[PDB]
Amino acid sequence: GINCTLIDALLGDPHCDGFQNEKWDLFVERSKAFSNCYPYDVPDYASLRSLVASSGTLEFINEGFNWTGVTQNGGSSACKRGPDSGFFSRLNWLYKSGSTYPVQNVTMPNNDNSDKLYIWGVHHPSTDKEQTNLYVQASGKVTVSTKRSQQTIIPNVGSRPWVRGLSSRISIYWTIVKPGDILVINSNGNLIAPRGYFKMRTGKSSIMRSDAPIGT
Amino acid sequence: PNNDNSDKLYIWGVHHPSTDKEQTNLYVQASGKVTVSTKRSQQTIIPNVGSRPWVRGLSSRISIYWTIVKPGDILVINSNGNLIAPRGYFKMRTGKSSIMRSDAPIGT
Amino acid sequence: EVQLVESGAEVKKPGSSVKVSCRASGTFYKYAINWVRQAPGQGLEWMGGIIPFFGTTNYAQKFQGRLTITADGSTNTAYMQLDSLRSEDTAVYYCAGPSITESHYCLDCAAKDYYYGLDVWGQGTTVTVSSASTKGPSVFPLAPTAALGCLVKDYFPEPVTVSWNSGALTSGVHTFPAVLQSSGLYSLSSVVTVPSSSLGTQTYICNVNHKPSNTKVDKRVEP
Amino acid sequence: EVQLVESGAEVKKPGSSVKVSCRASGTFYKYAINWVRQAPGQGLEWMGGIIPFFGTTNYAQKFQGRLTITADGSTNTAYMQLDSLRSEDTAVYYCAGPSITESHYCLDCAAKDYYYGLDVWGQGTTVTVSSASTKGPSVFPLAPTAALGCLVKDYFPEPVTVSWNSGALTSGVHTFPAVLQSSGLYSLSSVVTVPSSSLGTQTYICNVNHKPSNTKVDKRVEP
Amino acid sequence: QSVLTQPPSASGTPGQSVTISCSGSRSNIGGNTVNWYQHLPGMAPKLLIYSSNQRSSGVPDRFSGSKSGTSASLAISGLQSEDDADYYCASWDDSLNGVVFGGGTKLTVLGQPKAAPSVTLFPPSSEELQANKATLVCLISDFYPGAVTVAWKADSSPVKAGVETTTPSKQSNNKYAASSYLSLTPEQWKSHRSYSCQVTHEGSTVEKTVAPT
Ligand SMILES: *[C@@H]1O[C@H](CO)[C@@H](O[C@@H]2O[C@H](CO)[C@@H](O[C@@H]3O[C@H](CO[C@H]4O[C@H](CO)[C@@H](O)[C@H](O)[C@@H]4O)[C@@H](O)[C@H](O[C@H]4O[C@H](CO)[C@@H](O)[C@H](O)[C@@H]4O)[C@@H]3O)[C@H](O)[C@H]2NC(C)=O)[C@H](O)[C@H]1NC(C)=O
Ligand SMILES: *[C@@H]1O[C@H](CO)[C@@H](O[C@@H]2O[C@H](CO)[C@@H](O[C@@H]3O[C@H](CO[C@H]4O[C@H](CO)[C@@H](O)[C@H](O)[C@@H]4O)[C@@H](O)[C@H](O[C@H]4O[C@H](CO)[C@@H](O)[C@H](O)[C@@H]4O)[C@@H]3O)[C@H](O)[C@H]2NC(C)=O)[C@H](O)[C@H]1NC(C)=O
Ligand SMILES: *[C@@H]1O[C@H](CO)[C@@H](O)[C@H](O)[C@H]1NC(C)=O
Repeated sequence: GINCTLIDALLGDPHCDGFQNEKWDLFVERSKAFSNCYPYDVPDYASLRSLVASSGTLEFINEGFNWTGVTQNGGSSACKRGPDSGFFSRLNWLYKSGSTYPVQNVTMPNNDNSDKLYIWGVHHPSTDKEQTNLYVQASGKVTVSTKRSQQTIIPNVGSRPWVRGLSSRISIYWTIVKPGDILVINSNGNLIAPRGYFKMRTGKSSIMRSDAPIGT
Repeated sequence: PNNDNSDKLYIWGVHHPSTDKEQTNLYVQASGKVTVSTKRSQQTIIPNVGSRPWVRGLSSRISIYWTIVKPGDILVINSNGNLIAPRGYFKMRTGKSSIMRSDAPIGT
Repeated sequence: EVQLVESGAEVKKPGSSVKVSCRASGTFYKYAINWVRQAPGQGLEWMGGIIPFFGTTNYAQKFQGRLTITADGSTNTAYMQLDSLRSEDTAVYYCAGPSITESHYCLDCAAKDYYYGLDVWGQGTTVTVSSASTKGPSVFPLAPTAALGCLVKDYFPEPVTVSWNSGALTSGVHTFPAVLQSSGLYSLSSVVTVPSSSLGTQTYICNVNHKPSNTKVDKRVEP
Repeated sequence: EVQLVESGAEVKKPGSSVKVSCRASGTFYKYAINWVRQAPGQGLEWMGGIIPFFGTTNYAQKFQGRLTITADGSTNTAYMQLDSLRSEDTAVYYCAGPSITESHYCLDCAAKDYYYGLDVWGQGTTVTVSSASTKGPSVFPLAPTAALGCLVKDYFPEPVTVSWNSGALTSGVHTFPAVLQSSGLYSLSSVVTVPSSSLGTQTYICNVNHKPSNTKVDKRVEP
Repeated sequence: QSVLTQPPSASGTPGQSVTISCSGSRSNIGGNTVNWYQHLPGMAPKLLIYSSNQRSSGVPDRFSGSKSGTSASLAISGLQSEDDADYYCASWDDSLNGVVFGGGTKLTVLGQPKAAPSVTLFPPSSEELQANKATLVCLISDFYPGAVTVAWKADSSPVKAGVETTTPSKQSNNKYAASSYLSLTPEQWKSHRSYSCQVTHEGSTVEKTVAPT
């Protein structure tokens, strides 16, 4: 993993772009790894890192979500791509177009032989001005749901400690959609959208923390 | 800021009024919120209004939460109401310490 | 692509306040909209800018407290308000912005990252700060290749604009820089040179416009 | 520290409603603000109290339904409203509160825990309930140690207040309890005793005040 | 006293190259990109260069900008008559927290052919004669150098009273224009048999004449 934790290679922190679509039997996390994108947190981080690690692959499949009346590909100064602003490669920062952020209501059927892992997020602004500047509505909400599960997250506004310049945060969540099942995403603000899904696999794959060098 | 050699344990709380009158009498805002955060963690709690069973006279409740701030890390507390604030921190230590439930008397 | 159109020329008493509008012909909200003036005989002076998306303002310190730059997202309009007008504020006020587009926008950079070279300008609004009364012009025809024209006499303040056949006639047109009489009033003339044979038929109408006194006058020119 | 100032004297027809204000000179919201009246010839009667912090009211049952005690936090003011005035409501109405402070306040005790001995009082507001018309007074000088004064004649209702040199002169002042003529009207007099040598210079002006008819009159007294 | 400093003037004949310098400091040019503008006043400025050294769209390649340290240059090689205009540099200033402009440089393109003035004279109209006022209009255009003296004649008798004359001023096509207005009583206009407008340009007099009939 060199400079990258598994979760950072998952989200697509720019310095981790080399790990796109990689497979592993054992993923080695080094103590010198560092994050260098939007400051984020993962509720049950341990569980997300576990299930990805156990899956053994970062194989990603793009999908087109029917986003309507919002702008895509928002970037941040905390996550540069060279000299200009950037963002996590596998996530899609959505914001207002013109002066409205209409409600989003999209679907994605799993019609495939295998399970899909969707990674998505929710944006926590530092101020109400920031909240309304980006999403027009004063109070966002994100709802991601299958037929047998739902997660609705309310974004929380307020200051956190400066990290790479920002008081704001993104919270990462996940959703597994089984074959025959159907993903629906509902939001009127603060949605950090998935650009597709990760393949899920089962087998002997894991992850380990070590600074031992690798040998032939 | 934690500028110290050791971890800090912060205990804080959130107040759940029994009525909207109580809510606005104390905090002026109709809806409180409390956010406590370090660099790698946040907890935002929304207070909930409504009646609970009488306990020592009150229908109200306080909910207790915790936050550990590591050396180099920094605590920030954000609130527009219902915050039960910490007055400082508890030292954290590691060792052989534990706790036990018993009514056996203590002997010499 | 986008064009900016500013509001009409005004005249103000000293002490009073003025508000000029800037209307884009398309969405023009993501980058810094700038206000820049030019007083008679001076170079360009930057007043300040707004970034409509965030509502963020930057003002030249010289104007802090009396300059307010404002924007409304639904009607694609930016406004500039300048209070406590002195005569030094007599100037042409331009609004301008960049034409850049970006597939990946930055939602949290510094203000200055949203300022780019100004390649789309409004036409400019003449604000004249004076105690004198406003007077509209009297329009008279100047009958006659051959040369025909309009006389725009006794008005205040500048400016005045003269088109022909509702903008249709453009070749041969020469409007002249005005005169400053002793009486404080202005006057100007606009001339069209045409073939002398097409005098007997084709119709010439000058469209004389003077916004500070709200005076539109169309005048017909025949031999 | 804090002082309470009540609104001015009023006169009301029976049946009508009255609202007296109490303005603190500082924050005075955490403890019970009390209203207490005194009708002619009666002892003090407690009307009720509010605790501005919680907005909590307690009323004497005798007034339930026509007594409303109210408070506004931003302007540090408490109000008392009494409806359906009978003549028994003719009285002086005081507002009063305690001066206690507490490093640790209780956010949920019983009302009575917020009531303490009243050691800060307003000056009192005379409300007089009558059918008679209001009449302002006629002020005449009473020219002259030596004794000089003002005559305040033919007015209704009580009270009237007389200061000297805008409050400056205080020693020697004796205002007299009024008279009740057969005509229903009142009259009073205020006298200042001064050295008889400083008559030729220093100026005496009586400030006669009668709020129920909104009549301020300043009168100059010379020999 | 602008924050950026340009020389106030520059000149050249058609074909030469001129260099317009802009002198700033750490807080502006030494830390920010420089833009250049062109301005032919009364009409709005136009962007020429962005990012210190990029030609904006439709800008001929003979325009070029560059920057080094705390100064910037605009170079116009192969000068042309259309380039006679005002030039401004601008940049962000990190201490001012806003944009600053240079004081401008007026570029004059020299070596135009000497051209005589076209004069067109008009009499008082129907309406104006009716309103008890009389105005003669003398319209002077397309000359160079931009300096003319105007003398008004009544039949043959010179008249100095009631004359207003605008100072010359560059047209689009680089030659100058000017006007002169002789105001009268209508009685003065119907009395003489004709009036005249003499215009002197480079020791050479061009006149036109108008009459009541
Ligand atoms: C709610 O409360 C929080 C906590 O106080 C506030 O958060 C602070 O916000 C300020 C900005 O307003 C932050 O200030 C910035 O600090 C940067 C990092 O500090 C480094 O350097 C300092 C001092 O030498 C060290 O002590 C520290 O460890 C770091 O190494 C500075 O680099 C920034 O300076 C830059 O910006 C300033 C202008 O602000 C420029 O003038 C400078 O040129 C420079 O470019 C900057 O000052 C601060 O770090 C925040 N603290 C925390 C803990 O988050 C929120 O602002 C507040 N929220 C609201 C809305 O009120
Ligand atoms: C929503 O619904 C809840 C549940 O009903 C309401 O909660 C009740 O609120 C009342 C007050 O309004 C509480 O009443 C108090 O009960 C006390 C404890 O009860 C003891 O004694 C009783 C009877 O003998 C025993 O059965 C019981 O087990 C206890 O041992 C009483 O001591 C109190 O009496 C005191 O106050 C009254 C005035 O109310 C005085 O007159 C008395 O002198 C005395 O000082 C008191 O009556 C009741 O306990 C609550 N129940 C529960 C389950 O919480 C909420 O009020 C309601 N919310 C709203 C806003 O509508
Ligand atoms: C990892 O991080 C350090 C600091 O950025 C850097 O110097 C090094 O090149 C990185 N290693 C690799 C192999 O990318």
